[PDB]
Amino acid sequence: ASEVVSFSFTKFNPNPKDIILQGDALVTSKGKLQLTKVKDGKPVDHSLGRALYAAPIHIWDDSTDRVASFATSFSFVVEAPDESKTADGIAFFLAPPDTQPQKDGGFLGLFNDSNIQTVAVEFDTFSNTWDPSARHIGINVNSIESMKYVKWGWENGKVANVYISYEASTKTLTASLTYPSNATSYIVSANVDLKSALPEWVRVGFSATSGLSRDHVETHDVLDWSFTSTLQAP
Amino acid sequence: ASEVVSFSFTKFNPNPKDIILQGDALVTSKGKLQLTKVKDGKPVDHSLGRALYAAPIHIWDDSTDRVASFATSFSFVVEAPDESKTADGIAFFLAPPDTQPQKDGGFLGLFNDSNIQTVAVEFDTFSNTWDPSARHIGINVNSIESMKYVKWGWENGKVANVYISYEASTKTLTASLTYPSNATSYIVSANVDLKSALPEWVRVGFSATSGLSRDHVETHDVLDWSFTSTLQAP
Amino acid sequence: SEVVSFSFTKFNPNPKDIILQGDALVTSKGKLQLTKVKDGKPVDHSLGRALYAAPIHIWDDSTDRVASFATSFSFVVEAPDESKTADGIAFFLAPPDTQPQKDGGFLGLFNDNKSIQTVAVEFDTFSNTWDPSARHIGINVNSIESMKYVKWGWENGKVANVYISYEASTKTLTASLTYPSNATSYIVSANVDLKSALPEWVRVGFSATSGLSRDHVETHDVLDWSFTSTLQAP
Amino acid sequence: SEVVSFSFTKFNPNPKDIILQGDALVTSKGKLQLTKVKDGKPVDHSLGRALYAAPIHIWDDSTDRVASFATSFSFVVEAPDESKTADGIAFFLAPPDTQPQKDGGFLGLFNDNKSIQTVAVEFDTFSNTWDPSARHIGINVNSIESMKYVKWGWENGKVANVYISYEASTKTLTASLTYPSNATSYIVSANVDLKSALPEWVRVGFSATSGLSRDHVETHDVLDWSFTSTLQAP
Ligand SMILES: [Ca+2]
Ligand SMILES: [Ca+2]
Ligand SMILES: [Ca+2]
Ligand SMILES: [Ca+2]
Ligand SMILES: [Mn+2]
Ligand SMILES: [Mn+2]
Ligand SMILES: [Mn+2]
Ligand SMILES: [Mn+2]
Repeated sequence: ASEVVSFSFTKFNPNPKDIILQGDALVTSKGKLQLTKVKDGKPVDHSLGRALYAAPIHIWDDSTDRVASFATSFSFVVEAPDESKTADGIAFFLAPPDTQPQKDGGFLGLFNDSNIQTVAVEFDTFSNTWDPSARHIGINVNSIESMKYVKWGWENGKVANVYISYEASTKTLTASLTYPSNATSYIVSANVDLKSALPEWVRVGFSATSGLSRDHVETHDVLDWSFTSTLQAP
Repeated sequence: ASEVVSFSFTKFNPNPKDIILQGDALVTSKGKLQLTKVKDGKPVDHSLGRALYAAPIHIWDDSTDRVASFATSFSFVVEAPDESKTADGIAFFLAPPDTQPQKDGGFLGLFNDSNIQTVAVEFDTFSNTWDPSARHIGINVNSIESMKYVKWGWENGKVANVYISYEASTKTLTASLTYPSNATSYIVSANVDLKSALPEWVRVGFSATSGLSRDHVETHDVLDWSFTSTLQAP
Repeated sequence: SEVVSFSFTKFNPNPKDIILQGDALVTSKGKLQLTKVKDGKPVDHSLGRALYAAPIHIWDDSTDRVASFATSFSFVVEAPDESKTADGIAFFLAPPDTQPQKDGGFLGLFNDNKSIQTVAVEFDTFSNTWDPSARHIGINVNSIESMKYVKWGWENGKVANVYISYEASTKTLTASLTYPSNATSYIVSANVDLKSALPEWVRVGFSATSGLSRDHVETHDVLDWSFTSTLQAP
Repeated sequence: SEVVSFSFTKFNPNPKDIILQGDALVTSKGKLQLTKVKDGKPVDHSLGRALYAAPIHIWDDSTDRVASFATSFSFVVEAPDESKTADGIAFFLAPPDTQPQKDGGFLGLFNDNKSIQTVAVEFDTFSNTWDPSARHIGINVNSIESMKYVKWGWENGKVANVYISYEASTKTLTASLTYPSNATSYIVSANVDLKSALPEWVRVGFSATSGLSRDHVETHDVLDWSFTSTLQAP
């Protein structure tokens, strides 16, 4: 049996009824998903915002031994008043349908220091204790510490085009980022067992936090988004 | 700007988290959407069940003057112990996202005698006072009385393949039904202004009722379903 | 699994992915003008066909796969005299090296002792000896005589929206025509075994002819076209 | 708007929608074997290419449209001697009447004084005079010398998953390669103006060559392939 879901937005409607907005997240009158707070054109500290697609996604099925393959593309911008003081980052993620925002700052709204099923591809702009020294793209499986990462030449206020795919038959999760402005790209892949990492139905979407001090502030804006998932026989 | 949503199920999972089940509706362990009650292999009277896709669908936008085109296919079966005593019918419909079940029997769970924004394509098995004498396929715009209908040679317990499309630029809503078992088909079309009939965001899905007397009973089972909607510039 | 899909909202003049035959041409406004027009008028004795450049794999013996496909297109037949129409337009599948066959009533598809492999849906505007009395939408399997038909109320000069689908698992071919100006619709279906009518690979497209008398002339214009075929395990 | 999409999970032997050139063939197991193997061994001096039968409309001057496209495929290069590999495999776009050009290091794509229109992503296994020192994934615009490249750690006999996309609005061509056995990935991007490198219509596909010495031999097998292109108003 086959179950396929697809969606695509070239720009978000300012009152998006098929997106669950959490924390500080909102859609601007020009159709930008602004995950973290912006006040008089400036990003604010201690901000956390997430946004999930309304329909839960069937990513595996015990009854029938199927596991989903999926892919997603999106464009985002992280713009910082000071390039030397960037925090904390933006992620694409999958979590249980009732998922709520979790700790702020370096925990990216995804994880906490207290409990969590979430798989995430993170675009981390600040080196915490569990991080490598550089900014990086990471693949995260039920932990804020990445299972694998690649160093990331972040370009302030430039559009980044991301493509993420999961191939169920090989358990391979791949994440790429490209800046058309200078045609530079980064990629990372990992072997991930979605089936032991997540429940059978998840919601998908984005999460981002700005830094916990006034001077570590940046935007996390998502400009568009496509997603497709197929759950079918092995 | 463009917003596109697609989904497709070749069979429903018995605990479908992306389907809102209402009234008596359930999914059988073999993956049939059984809208109305079945007890020891027999359909029960006074049953009403509906099922909606979890994500609201953006069908028009005042801000930008877009109106969606959409299409849907599904297969259904209506099986009656007595061919001379069939009631009441099954429909595909669009309604506001918070839509709840409405009156039973000939009102098909869609409309009532008390208030309703709903557009529906109905497969009516019993001739009420607002109906033509024969069983029929109808196009319904905010009323249980159809705006147009075609006579319908219902085939007891046979699979019916339906295709419904809405072409926004011509405001044309078309509904077809085909029985592969005897290669017989029916079609009806109508001019419909989705924009004045419905709010900007709707949910879509199915509704069905069995008759209000013990002897007017039939099943309303949906076997599979695909849906696609595109909201883009004129 | 092999899937092919293509979609044109209008045609490019000199389209390299369409094989044009006989008189067919694409106009500067992007219409596929299958039969000749000069000054402003359709001309007699014209025949034109257009096929998509890629062959389509419609069945595969080595794996017992049989394709399901769907096509949609919109066409116009304009006649200077309503009572003197000929001969019609058809969508068809034939072997990839298919060449134009008889003009006039044979629609460029067939011939009275050749054995021709071609499956077509015809929109016949002139009642030949082998035709029913009125204008008709017919399903034809390797013959100009239709295996099933439905009476067609042709609308002069008006856009017709056509949808054709073939469900492999039931061998059901369905053809529908809707005039959006009028919200008037017609449908016909037949059990057709593609496997025995046609080779494994076919070329799909259109064919039309104008009458063989100077007075029985009409245009046969295609305005858009989308096609999808899937060859998968049953 | 013109969209074309095709997808093969394996190849049919004698595929009528693929133009095979030089030594290319499809095996009974459904592999696209671009270079010759006899007994069990890859043979020297082999060249094979395969193109999809339909030309693809990649730009249109008359409307200032430029296509965005994406392709994914998985390939294997197996060598009996790890230290003696040549020459490589490439995905490419060229004019529709494209014919095989030089063997060996020219990959069947190029030639040292012809002016050849061909855009390619190459997976080069042998360092010629114009190449960097190591095995490399290169972007090539009408020359065998790559405009940009990234070092490629080839894995002998292992399945590589490739994704290539071209974003028209930024003229960004990106190419990624992932080994799912290893979860190891590589990416390279370049600004490429398709409009000036290539004609309006192209044929897409693959080309590969084995070394010109008897000792520098390897296979070049393609296992699947999906392609989508959209030509739309900017
Ligand atoms: Ca961090
Ligand atoms: Ca009724
Ligand atoms: Ca005729
Ligand atoms: Ca080389
Ligand atoms: Mn990190
Ligand atoms: Mn009714
Ligand atoms: Mn006829
Ligand atoms: Mn090279």
